[PDB]
Amino acid sequence: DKKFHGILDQGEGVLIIFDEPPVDKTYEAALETIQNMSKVVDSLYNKAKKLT
Amino acid sequence: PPGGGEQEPPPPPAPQDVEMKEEAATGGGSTGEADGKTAAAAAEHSQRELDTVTLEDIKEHVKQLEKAVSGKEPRFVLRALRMLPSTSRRLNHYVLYKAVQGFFTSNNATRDFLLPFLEEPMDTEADLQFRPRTGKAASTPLLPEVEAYLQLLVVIFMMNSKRYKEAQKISDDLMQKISTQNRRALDLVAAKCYYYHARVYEFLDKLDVVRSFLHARLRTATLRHDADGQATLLNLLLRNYLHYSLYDQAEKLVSKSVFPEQANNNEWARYLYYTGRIKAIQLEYSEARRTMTNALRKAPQHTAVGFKQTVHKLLIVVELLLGEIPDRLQFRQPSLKRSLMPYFLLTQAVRTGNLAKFNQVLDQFGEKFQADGTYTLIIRLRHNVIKTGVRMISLSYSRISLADIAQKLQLDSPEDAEFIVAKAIRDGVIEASINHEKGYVQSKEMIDIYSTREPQLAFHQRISFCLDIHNMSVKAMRFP
Amino acid sequence: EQLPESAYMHQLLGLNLLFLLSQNRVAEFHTELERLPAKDIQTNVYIKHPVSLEQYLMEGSYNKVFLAKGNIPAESYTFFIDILLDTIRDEIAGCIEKAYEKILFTEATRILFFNTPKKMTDYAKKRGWVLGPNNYYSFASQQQKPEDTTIPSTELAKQVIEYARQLEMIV
Amino acid sequence: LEEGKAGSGLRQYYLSKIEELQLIVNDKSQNLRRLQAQRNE
Amino acid sequence: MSEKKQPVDEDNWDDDNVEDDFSNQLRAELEKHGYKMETS
Amino acid sequence: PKNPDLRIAQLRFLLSLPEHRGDAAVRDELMAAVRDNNMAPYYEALCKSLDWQIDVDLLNKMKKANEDELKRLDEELEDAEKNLGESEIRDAMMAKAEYLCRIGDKEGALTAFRKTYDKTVALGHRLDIVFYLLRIGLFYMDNDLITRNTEKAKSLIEEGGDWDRRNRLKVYQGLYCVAIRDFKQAAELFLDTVSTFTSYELMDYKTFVTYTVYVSMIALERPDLREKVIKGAEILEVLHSLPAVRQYLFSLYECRYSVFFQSLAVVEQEMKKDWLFAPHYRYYVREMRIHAYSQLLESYRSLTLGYMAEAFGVGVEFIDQELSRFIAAGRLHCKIDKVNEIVETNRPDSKNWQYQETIKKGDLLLNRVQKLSRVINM
Amino acid sequence: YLASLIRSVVALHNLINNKIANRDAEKKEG
Amino acid sequence: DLYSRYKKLQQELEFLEVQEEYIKDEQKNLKK
Repeated sequence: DKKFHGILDQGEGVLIIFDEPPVDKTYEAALETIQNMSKVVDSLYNKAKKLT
Repeated sequence: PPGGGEQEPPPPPAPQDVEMKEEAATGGGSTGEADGKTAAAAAEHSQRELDTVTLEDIKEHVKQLEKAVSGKEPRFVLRALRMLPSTSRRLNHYVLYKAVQGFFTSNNATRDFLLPFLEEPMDTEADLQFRPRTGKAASTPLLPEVEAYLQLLVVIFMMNSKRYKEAQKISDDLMQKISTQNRRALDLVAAKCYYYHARVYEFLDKLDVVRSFLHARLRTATLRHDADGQATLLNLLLRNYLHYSLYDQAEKLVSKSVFPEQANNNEWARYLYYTGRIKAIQLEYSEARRTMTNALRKAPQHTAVGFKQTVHKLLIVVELLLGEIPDRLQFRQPSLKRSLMPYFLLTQAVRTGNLAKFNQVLDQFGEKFQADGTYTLIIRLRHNVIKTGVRMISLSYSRISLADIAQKLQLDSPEDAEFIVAKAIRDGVIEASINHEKGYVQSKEMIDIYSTREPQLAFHQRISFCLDIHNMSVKAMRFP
Repeated sequence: EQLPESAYMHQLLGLNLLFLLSQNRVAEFHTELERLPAKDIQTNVYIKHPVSLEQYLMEGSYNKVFLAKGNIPAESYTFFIDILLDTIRDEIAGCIEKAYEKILFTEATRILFFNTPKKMTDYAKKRGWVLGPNNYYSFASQQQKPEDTTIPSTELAKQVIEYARQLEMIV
Repeated sequence: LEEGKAGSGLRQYYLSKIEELQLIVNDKSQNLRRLQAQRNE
Repeated sequence: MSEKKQPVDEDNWDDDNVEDDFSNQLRAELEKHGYKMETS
Repeated sequence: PKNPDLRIAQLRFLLSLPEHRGDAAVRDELMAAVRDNNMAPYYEALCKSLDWQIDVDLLNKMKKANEDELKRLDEELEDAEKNLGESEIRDAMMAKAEYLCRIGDKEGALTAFRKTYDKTVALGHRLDIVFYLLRIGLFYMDNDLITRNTEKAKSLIEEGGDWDRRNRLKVYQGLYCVAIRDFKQAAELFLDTVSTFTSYELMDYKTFVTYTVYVSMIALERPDLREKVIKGAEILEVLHSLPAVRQYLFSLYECRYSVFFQSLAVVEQEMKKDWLFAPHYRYYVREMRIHAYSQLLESYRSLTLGYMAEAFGVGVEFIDQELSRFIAAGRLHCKIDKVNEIVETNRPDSKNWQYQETIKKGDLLLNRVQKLSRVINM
Repeated sequence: YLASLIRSVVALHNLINNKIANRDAEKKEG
Repeated sequence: DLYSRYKKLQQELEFLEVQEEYIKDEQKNLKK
């Protein structure tokens, strides 16, 4: 459910909690390259029109 | 007979229109371009000359035969004649032969008749100004004539054409030499002609002495006059020197220079292909991978035809020896696919960690590798297959037994299990620490240094490349 | 190229090839066989031993070569396989560590051959490294323990110096 | 003359190589003078 | 061009690498996945 | 006026790939060929299928009767164009003109489309023309012209707002996203679910249930997976209709690893026969594997493969090489101890994978702009 | 990455608009 | 004749040589 973070053990009967919350800094770059796709794709139309 | 009889007349006048005005507007335009501007060169009709040679080389070439337009070979090589004010009457004579061919049947004179014909620019006495116009009017029938490939008695006329061209070359070296400008239009022709030299010599005998002549020309270009010529001469050298052992490898280091500026465009990149195979023989891939990749990205737009595909055949070789290879069907071409099927199964079994899978491909598909001469990789690639298997098993298993790992990789014995890992550690393949008691092999995952060193090294290439894009954009932007 | 066939033409390339391999020349090896690539594979066993030796040198061998070093035709390769011997034996010592935790006594004695040679005593000097009872050790530790702490921070600042210079060259 | 008529070929080559080099430097000066015309605009 | 050397002689590709991995390995597979059940 | 031709595309894909079906697949195709007088579509299939014997006069009198039916409308327009009106003529010819090109090839359609685009003053018939481009885009599997008119129709639709055609387009982009490989966008555009119900261009609705449920098991996370099926009322009944499809969902939430081989078995047999899944099915096979392995390895920090034999029945080396190849692919990193029969987890992937997507996409993007940069000039 | 992102855009507008304004403007004059 | 022009063609070399300093300095002050 992601409402709780950690890891268990069946043999030793040990639950361990670990957390590294922030995801923001990658979202920064990921959501960029994803749109820059359509950026370059949009440049191919002009580059194709000037040449032929 | 009536149908074909009426279909014979229409074709011949189609060239007799275009091919008549083609080198008259291009050669006759470059005639006034050669008197002045002459900057650089440019001589934009030299680029137009590339387009025209390639124009006939598809349709219609010269001849044949055809028993119609075969009279153009003596026509354009006649009547210089002689000085420019006297050339007006001759330009009209070219048109009088159109009514001669329209009234009566056209006369065909070729083969043995070409010996006095090629000597008629020397009989007219003379052109007399433009050696490249006479070299073009003599070569333009000769260059597509090689497409006959009759090999009997007209190849010695190609030797006579190299002799007549050497006469025009003595006239090329002696005349001018100060703001020559005929040399820069002739270096394209000395290029093409020397490639036709090697073309004709491939069908009879390799040229040992013509390389003495070629190297005389080569070294004699520097420093007196070299524009675009020596870049082509070095590729002439490399072309048969790559096929003919040996030493030619380190020959390039003493030739360079570079030689700048890179010309003509893609013509330099293919040079990087030749030296890419060469530098591959020294087993250095980092220098080889960039020269191979540059060759393909620097060559637009094709067609034609298969050599742009072959340069890609050898492109991924060095990457296969690297150990890191992209899937090659993204460059898949309908004409290329059918050619590399055996090769594609090769790389397919190379990326796998099974050694027997790899040894089967050499047995079945080695017959194709004999023709490519690509066996040089097949001995050294095994090292990369074993390194790939051990890399996989290294990251994919925390702790691995050395005795039990040999059965999967068909390593066959316990002793070499220690050897692969020994050199793996020696080359930095795996950081795992190994204990020999039984023995066993344990591995550990270390990180966090990671993005410190690797991205900054990439950034050094990224940013420098981006500012180079900025400089190349400013350069072409400031011209208006 | 038209000459009477020489009975020695085969192995006379392998004498210089095996000597060249004793000099450790990687680029000249492959360009040596560039004259006849398909012929060296199909025939000339005298050349098929050095190329199998190269195959075994990427393994490496070590032991497989020790099995092939018993049987060689050869000929005249005796003088070359002694040099090949020493140039392999020092590589046992170089390539065993780094990095192995430990190796038992008689286990290394199986590779050094002989019985109780003085070569392993000379290795107890040259390596150093450690000599332990009935065993051996890579201490300490694995070795020299690179961190590298503040040493790379100097070149980490230094790289950014000229990097900023490239930013100023734009500008 | 050999001193000479053909040695003055190198000699006057210095004229043509200086004019070619200077044609590059003059192209670099022309495209840069467009800057000054524009900045003065 | 055609000058000089050449007259002498998402997409689905990224996943098609993995498909190439499936081509030479473990077939697809249905039958073997169903045959491994009754073996043990 | 589409499904009779769409199922023909179904039967052409059913005939093309398997060479083992020589009976029931040709019979239904000829059953639909003797009707509607499909002419050009069966030539490409005549080269692959048998050449008979005789077609000839049987289909020649039908194509001549189709040309008499063609020329009677072509003879109705110039008597109709003598009189005049608004669209009453040009719209009378186009519908039967696109049906007349439904008989064969792309020609009469492609001329009729650019013809009628300058006629209609509303989006009603425009988007209908677009739907014709989409159905033909499925027949000839040509994705070139279907990405364009759709982009142009979304702007005229949302100026603006719609119900039926909007929820229709929601399914269309799902069919294109499933034709190529897009898992997240397909399920996202499939959110309308039962709101489109049964439609001719949407073919069978019962099969739409299955198509929309097959995408939800990948790009939809488990909380959200049950969020769609349990909380969504409209989708709850249709799954209750088919016990085989429902089995896979509730077994996936039940985590039972014995059924996944049997359930994915059926899913894989249906994946083969159905079209557009041939390229993409082999990725799905391993997709569901790693999706089960996720919830599996996340529960216990230390696990043994001998325990996995109980759930898998019985994997020993099978899952050995299996999991090894999942690890080598950077898919769900886990450290397994060989010959000691121990598996370790970890993996705190939020460190390296967080930063790894940046380099993976960055290299490809910039290598693209390198080519475009060297294109200009020369 | 943002650097290289806009670097290509600068080269985009500059090279596209200039090469058009170069050859297409010169062809009408001569 | 030959040596005359030989000494005639480095003049514009040096003239444009100081022209480089000219253009380079002037644009820098013109920016201010």
